[PDB]
Amino acid sequence: LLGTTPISGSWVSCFAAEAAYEFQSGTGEVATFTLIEQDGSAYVPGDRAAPLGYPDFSGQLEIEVQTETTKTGDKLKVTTFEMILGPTTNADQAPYQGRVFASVTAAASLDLVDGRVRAVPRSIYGFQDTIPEYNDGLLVPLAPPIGPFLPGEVLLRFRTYMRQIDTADAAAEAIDCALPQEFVSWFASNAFTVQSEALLLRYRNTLTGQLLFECKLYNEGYIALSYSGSGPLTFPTDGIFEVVSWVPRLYQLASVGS
Amino acid sequence: SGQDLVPAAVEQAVPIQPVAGAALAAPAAGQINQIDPWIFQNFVQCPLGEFSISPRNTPGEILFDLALGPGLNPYLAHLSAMYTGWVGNMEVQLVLAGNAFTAGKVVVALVPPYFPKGSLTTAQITCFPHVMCDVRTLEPIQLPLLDVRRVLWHATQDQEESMRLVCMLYTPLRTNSPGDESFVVSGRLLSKPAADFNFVYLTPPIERTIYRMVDLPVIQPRLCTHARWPAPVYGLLVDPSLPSNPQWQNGRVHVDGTLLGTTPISGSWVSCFAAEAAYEFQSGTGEVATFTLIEQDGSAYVPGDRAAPLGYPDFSGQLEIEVQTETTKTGDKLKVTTFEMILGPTTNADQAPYQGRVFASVTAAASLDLVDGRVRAVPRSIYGFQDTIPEYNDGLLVPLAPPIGPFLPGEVLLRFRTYMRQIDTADAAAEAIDCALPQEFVSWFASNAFTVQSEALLLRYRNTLTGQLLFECKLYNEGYIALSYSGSGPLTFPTDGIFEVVSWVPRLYQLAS
Amino acid sequence: AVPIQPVAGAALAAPAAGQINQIDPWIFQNFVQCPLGEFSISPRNTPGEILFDLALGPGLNPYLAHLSAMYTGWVGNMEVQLVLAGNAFTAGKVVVALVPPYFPKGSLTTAQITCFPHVMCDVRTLEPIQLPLLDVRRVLWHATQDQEESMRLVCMLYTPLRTNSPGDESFVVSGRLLSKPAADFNFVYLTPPIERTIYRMVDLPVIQPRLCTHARWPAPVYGLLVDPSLPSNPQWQNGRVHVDGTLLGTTPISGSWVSCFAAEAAYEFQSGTGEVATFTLIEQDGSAYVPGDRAAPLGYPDFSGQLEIEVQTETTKTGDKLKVTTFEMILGPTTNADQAPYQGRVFASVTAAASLDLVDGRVRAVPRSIYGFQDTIPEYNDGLLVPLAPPIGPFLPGEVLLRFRTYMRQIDTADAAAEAIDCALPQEFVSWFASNAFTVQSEALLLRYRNTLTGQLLFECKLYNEGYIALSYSGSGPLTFPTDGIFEVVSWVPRLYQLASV
Ligand SMILES: C[C@H](CCC(=O)NCCS(=O)(=O)O)[C@H]1CC[C@H]2[C@@H]3[C@H](O)C[C@@H]4C[C@H](O)CC[C@]4(C)[C@H]3C[C@H](O)[C@]12C
Ligand SMILES: C[C@H](CCC(=O)NCCS(=O)(=O)O)[C@H]1CC[C@H]2[C@@H]3[C@H](O)C[C@@H]4C[C@H](O)CC[C@]4(C)[C@H]3C[C@H](O)[C@]12C
Ligand SMILES: C[C@H](CCC(=O)NCCS(=O)(=O)O)[C@H]1CC[C@H]2[C@@H]3[C@H](O)C[C@@H]4C[C@H](O)CC[C@]4(C)[C@H]3C[C@H](O)[C@]12C
Repeated sequence: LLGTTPISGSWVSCFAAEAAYEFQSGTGEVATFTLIEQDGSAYVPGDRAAPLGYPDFSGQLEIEVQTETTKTGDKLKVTTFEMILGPTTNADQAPYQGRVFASVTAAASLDLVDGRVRAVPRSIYGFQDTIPEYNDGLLVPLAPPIGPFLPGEVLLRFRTYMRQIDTADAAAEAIDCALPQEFVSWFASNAFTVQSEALLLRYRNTLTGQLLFECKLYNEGYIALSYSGSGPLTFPTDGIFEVVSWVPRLYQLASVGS
Repeated sequence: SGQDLVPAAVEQAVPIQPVAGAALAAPAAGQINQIDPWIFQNFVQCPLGEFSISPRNTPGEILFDLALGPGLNPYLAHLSAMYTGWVGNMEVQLVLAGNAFTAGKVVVALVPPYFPKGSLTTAQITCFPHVMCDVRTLEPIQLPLLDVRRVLWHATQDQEESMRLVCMLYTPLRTNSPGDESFVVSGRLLSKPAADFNFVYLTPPIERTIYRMVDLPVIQPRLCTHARWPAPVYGLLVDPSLPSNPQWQNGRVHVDGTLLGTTPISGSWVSCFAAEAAYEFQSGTGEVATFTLIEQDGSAYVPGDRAAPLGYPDFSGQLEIEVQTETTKTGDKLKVTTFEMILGPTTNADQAPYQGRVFASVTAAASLDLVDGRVRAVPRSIYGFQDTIPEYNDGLLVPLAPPIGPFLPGEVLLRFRTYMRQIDTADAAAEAIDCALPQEFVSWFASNAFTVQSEALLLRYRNTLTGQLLFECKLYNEGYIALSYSGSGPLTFPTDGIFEVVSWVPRLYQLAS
Repeated sequence: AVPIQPVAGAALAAPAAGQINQIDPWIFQNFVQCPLGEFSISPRNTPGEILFDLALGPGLNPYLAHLSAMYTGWVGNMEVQLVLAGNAFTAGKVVVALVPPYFPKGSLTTAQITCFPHVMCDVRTLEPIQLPLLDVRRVLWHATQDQEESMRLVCMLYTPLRTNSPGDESFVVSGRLLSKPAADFNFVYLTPPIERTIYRMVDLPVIQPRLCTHARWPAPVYGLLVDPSLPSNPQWQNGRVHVDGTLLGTTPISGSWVSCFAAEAAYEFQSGTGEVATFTLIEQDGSAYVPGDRAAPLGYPDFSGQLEIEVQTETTKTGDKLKVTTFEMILGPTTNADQAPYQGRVFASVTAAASLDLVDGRVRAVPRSIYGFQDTIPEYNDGLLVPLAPPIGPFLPGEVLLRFRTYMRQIDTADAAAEAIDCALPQEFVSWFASNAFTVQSEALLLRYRNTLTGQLLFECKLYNEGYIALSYSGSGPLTFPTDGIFEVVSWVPRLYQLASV
């Protein structure tokens, strides 16, 4: 694995922490989360830039927590909070160090206990694909950029649409990844060798055996595709990638036609 | 060492002539094909080569039943991906060397081809060339396995009619030993090709063959995801004071790949659904969001052999969810909301997800108008969790997946436990939902579609920090795991070690407690 | 017996070695025991257990492990024999297989052990199973001073053990492996004998613990004891070392560096609670300190409380020049402290009423006492990262740490009972293990506390190769031992080796 990538498809873009609740009447509940590993183990700062699975996109984030309270009429409850992932140039958030601050718009002083929590993404405001604040203002270790490519190759992107709080626009907030789950698992479960610099995949539709395209899965876990067009070009998502061979770095893919 | 046992069951003159191996199929294949002369030199244990005779077995039970083939050798089951054909005999050793106090006899027959499969009672297993061997014999019992065949060679695809080798518990197993324990003689099977075994026609070596015993992922069962609720796994355990044969619907998959009921492959469909919404505001219950259900990948839902779309919450309770709805108010456009739909009958209902329609509702003061669209609802909380099947059709029967069973006397179910977010106004403990196999194994069997051999797989559970085998469980070919446990208090296991298959075992295989 | 060709030993390696050196012919006579070549099969074991796994070399024989410091190489086979201790009423098998000198690693299931050239031994055999251990190799000879890949013997429990058992013990079937050189073992080239070899067993200092020095607080050691009540898995940062000679965390070589720091004097007066000095930490040897792997400079205290360094104060005020004042330092969080030794800055505060005209220079600090001492990690950073040594574990079921308690100078206002700090290894072992740099063989030593005057054991403890001692205790009351004995290494054991209850 590289960066903060988890194995489970359920560790993604969430954290687990030992919460601490204090400004109980200024703005609401300002919770400080001492992050640990989601499997329960204690987080120790090494070469990953955050716990395993921590959200690496920038923007405000909503999280669902479990809140053991003390008031009569309710013992447990799910609570929404406010997370500030983006840089913002003023934020006491240091996921690399192990402390993360979230807040609630609350006029009262709903008091909770300091038990453990498994937070969950709910909705992102002002989404933006760029490295969030990992330290408070300082540099961290993190995975290298996704490159390089031969002259003529673009990056094949997998595209999913998220939940977004939006005041004006009404379009879908597309986020893009290199490999989906079931590919990050199925790696790191059976450990393959490499024997060369890329894999020549062959995407073809399971009906009629039509050949959609032919891509290079570079050994760093991302797919390049020799596309010389200008705008986007979407493919159907009901085919099956099939490994054809290992190809050197210089191999020249057949162009795809927009 | 003592010789109050049976010296050797030296293979009686079984009434059978010698059978030709590769000398008949040699002028009919267009290749000269030989296999390593060192594979014929040692007896290695079969892939299906592990059985056990307990005293709870009755005369007539079939201990092992293995057709002559290349599936009788780990060496030749691997070499038989490159070839299309085989011929020849095999030599099988049978290792039962039970205690000095046990008593009983097994009888190993030589069933010819085309003999109807099925019952094979104890009165008729002796009419075949057989060997009656005591379960105390010290030295292994070499017994042949001839290639009686109608044709020149067999194709390496199991639809062949080939000579079986059935073993049957002839007299029951008892023990003289004066103390409070009946030993469980556990035999093994070793095999090696005879002098003229031979494969036929080199072909491309494909991994997805009828051999190639099941593999499991090397991932700890605490990094795995759950198959009934979107969360990690927080500990596997065995509990005898629970519903023993439950009728869950998610995370239930055969070993040969075919999913069962409402189970998805993707781990983000579980407990979620995708529908087309219609919101209607009421002065009472607030909105009444009618959802017409489609599949989570886009295709429409036609009610067939599944009691609900793939991934519908298969339990009963009060599920509060999250949908991104578009409003008509000016100032904001997109908003994630929280409706609250029932699943338990609650003495009154209107939803029938078998027909493709559910009814959520939220209580709000204003006449909250929303842009009627299509949404993906994911769970957020559960209030009053009940581990029972909901009403998929209103009160009508639905096509369901069978309840998880049956187990041998003594075998409890191994449950993977995870805690869901709950709304308890008085209770303070944790609600726990249990699955049979995590979603990481359902996504692993769907993608490989193995060829199950008999009825179940031995497993282990190897610790990863100490290399210590904690227990051996039995994965039944219907995708659940039974382990022997006679205790009363719920026993819990470390969640670090990884599983690992061992062999195929029949249903009668008695485990170690 | 076994399906292997005969493997040429010293006849393939002869035309390319300067010499082929013979061995005393009385060494090919005795079967001497192999280190780690012992097991025990209880009736609770599942088939698949790996009972032993040992690699052909000269480390299997005490004669050859010692002869193999005079030479450069070796070649040839060995003869091993497995003895099993079971009567006529047991039942179970054990498969002994010859694993080639590659074939990487992992859980060998019992399906796969029968695929090597093997031997399947019933538990109730009489005479010892003899089997070869051939030298399959890619090269002509082997080098004695460099562990390489050679043929293994792996033993596995094939079918489980079926016996009766009275009430205690539970009838384990024991087994022991004993080896000797085959007729064509040879060493290669006579060199001058070296002492820092790799088949050199871990020896311990002959020093009673009462004469030792503590590792976390600079004082003598006043009592070694077990105590199932305290935190069973602490995370101390001083007195951590690896038996292979690697210092873990902020453990220093010397005992003068313990609970101490050499700092930069940055003095300035303030009219609040007194004088406050900010210290820019450095390594006490005088080398420039940079934030690295350790959670603090080497030796910085690892407890939590109110510590009071002394000085290096040069006062230019007339009357006196060099004095010894007592500062004060807070180690616990207290929710108001800029305590970050990690980055190289600490805050010290003395309660003075006037200005102390102190020159800025280079000081070093000595603890005086502690107020409110808690066995808990201090603030190496404010609330931030700390790359630190892991906790001290894990232990088997029913094993508790063996602590070397000393008593530190307590400033108290409510009682007088002396408080006990404690470490896992006195500061003599931390220097011994680093100065020798042994070679860890398996997983855990097997010490033996004896009395030098009387000559009788006190207990059998277990030094894990991670630098702490465990001990199989059953009861619950703190049981204190005499502090006048000697630790004696017996042999290497596995992790799962079960001690004798103290
Ligand atoms: C209050 C938690 C129950 C909620 C939950 O488990 N998942 C909700 C997310 S989702 O909507 O189902 O997607 C409990 C159940 C299991 C707990 C965890 C488990 O106790 C394991 C670790 C270890 C420590 O207890 C503390 C952190 C922890 C990680 C715990 C956090 C938290 O106390 C958890 C997560
Ligand atoms: C409701 C979706 C937009 C909001 C969103 O991105 N997420 C909401 C919850 S989640 O984060 O997806 O978990 C919309 C945008 C993308 C849509 C999907 C896409 O249009 C693809 C297919 C198209 C089919 O006609 C309908 C189902 C569908 C599978 C759509 C379902 C659903 O209407 C989706 C998912
Ligand atoms: C302030 C030091 C005097 C010794 C002292 O104050 N106490 C010793 C006992 S205790 O621990 O305080 O308990 C002086 C005398 C020896 C000096 C050191 C020595 O001169 C060695 C190096 C020399 C470098 O030029 C500067 C740093 C240094 C490391 C010096 C630091 C500091 O000036 C020291 C340490």
